[PDB]
Amino acid sequence: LNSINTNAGAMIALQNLNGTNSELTTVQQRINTGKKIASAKDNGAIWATAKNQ
Amino acid sequence: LNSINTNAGAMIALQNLNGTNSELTTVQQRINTGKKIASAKDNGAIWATAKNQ
Repeated sequence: LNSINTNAGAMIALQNLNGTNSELTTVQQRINTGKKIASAKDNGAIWATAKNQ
Repeated sequence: LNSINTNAGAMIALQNLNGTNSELTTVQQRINTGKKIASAKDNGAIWATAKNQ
């Protein structure tokens, strides 16, 4: 299919790039705080345990 | 037959030329629109499915 209107391969490469940027942003946060769970979004149970403790 | 009032062979050649011209126009639409089904005139069911999707 030599489509002129649609290009699924660029879509696949873009979603893969977005996932790579997500992991890189996670590592950037993880280096900033120096903490594996910097907030409740990281994992709420151990986060609340650490807060009360 | 040498009938001066009529020439059926030119009529048949004109019919063939008209069919070749109509095929050239539909290919012209396929080239500029970039789609094999760009309107309801082409195929209405798949076109309506494409519009809804």
